[PDB]
Amino acid sequence: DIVMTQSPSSLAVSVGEKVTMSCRSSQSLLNTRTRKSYLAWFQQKPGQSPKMLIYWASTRESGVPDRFTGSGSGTDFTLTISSVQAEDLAVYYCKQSYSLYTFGGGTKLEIKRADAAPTVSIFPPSSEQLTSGGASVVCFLNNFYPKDINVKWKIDGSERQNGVLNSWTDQDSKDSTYSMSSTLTLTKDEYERHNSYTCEATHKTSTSPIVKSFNRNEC
Amino acid sequence: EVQLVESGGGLVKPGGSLKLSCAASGFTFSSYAMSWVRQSPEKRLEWVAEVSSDGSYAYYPDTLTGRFTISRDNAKNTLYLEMTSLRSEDTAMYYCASFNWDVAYWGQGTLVTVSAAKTTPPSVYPLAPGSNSMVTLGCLVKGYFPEPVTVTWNSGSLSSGVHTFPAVLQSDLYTLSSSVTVPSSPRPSETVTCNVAHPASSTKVDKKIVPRDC
Repeated sequence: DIVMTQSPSSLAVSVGEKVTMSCRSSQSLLNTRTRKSYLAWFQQKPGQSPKMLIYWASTRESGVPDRFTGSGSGTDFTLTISSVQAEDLAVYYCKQSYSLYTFGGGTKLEIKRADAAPTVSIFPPSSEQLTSGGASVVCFLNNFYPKDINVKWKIDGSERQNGVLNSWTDQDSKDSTYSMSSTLTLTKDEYERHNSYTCEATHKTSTSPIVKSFNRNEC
Repeated sequence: EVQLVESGGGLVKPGGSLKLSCAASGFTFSSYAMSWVRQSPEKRLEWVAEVSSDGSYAYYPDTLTGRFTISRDNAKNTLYLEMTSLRSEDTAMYYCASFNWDVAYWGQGTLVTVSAAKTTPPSVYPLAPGSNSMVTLGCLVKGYFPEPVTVTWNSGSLSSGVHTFPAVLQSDLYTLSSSVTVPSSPRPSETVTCNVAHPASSTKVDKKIVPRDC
């Protein structure tokens, strides 16, 4: 089989920037008689299946914005985006159809935007979850940039790093921001032995942390 | 519009066998060479097999040659993929793909989880306020296996202000969250409810967010 290779793994540009992505093949994909290179470019947005953008190295699929153009021939190909938009966020895989088929590792296109402070939210366990021996306190740090951030819990002024898991979403295709949930899971028991539950979020956005807490069912 | 709907996927024990199927529609399926492409959880795309328009020919990547078998039924207009000695590394989203420029299209894919773990439906918990301008509700979908789990709010009406975070594997069990924001005016005046779904367990559950207690 023919091996394809793509680098860099990532790429970050600001909306409107011109970006190029390289893809190389282990052997010529060129048809000597037609000068046609059997190389295609696939784009896959988060949650969606890959979609063919370009084929034959430089032939744009119908309906594909013209800011997308591919070049190269033989074993060296390039996919160019004249004015990267927010919706262009995705992984662009290159594939050869010269001999069977082979996908490249793909290059991730990330969007660079103006820094943004996350909107935090703290949620106490539902009565339902407790009614099974579970105490999960969730924290929602929504729509921020960059991705880097700090989230620590403080059970009664004390910091907790045990029993907590974080999850970041993919970058948004509209505002290009990030979101992340931090959950603290304690047993229905271990949860009642305390009353103060706080979520500390320290984003580069500000120097003063965003503290959202609650006292055991104070209500 | 053209349509490629694959099915038969799901959880399968290692060394096991599975027969993937794909329903073609919207085009003359029998006039095209169809392929099966798969995506690893690591997001790597891998071409697994292709069968000629008339089915008289099949092609596989040296590697997949043997455990994978592509076949088609032009009368039924469906594409098939037989996998044997299913290893863990064969865990991936399997797509039904058409590579011809005139009919370039891929299905939404069918997930295949090769693990010994067991199917456990999710537990849906509402994330209500606590104790403003906008209200951000949540919905904890915990303790399920395998993937995936689709979460929508108010029958999807509320598209967007929605954030469904990726799951986290803890003791052969996935758990994810999903936020959703609406002006403070709407809820609780107007109701908000998350519609969770877990295919592997055929679990369909709805959880309305109630203003806690008090």
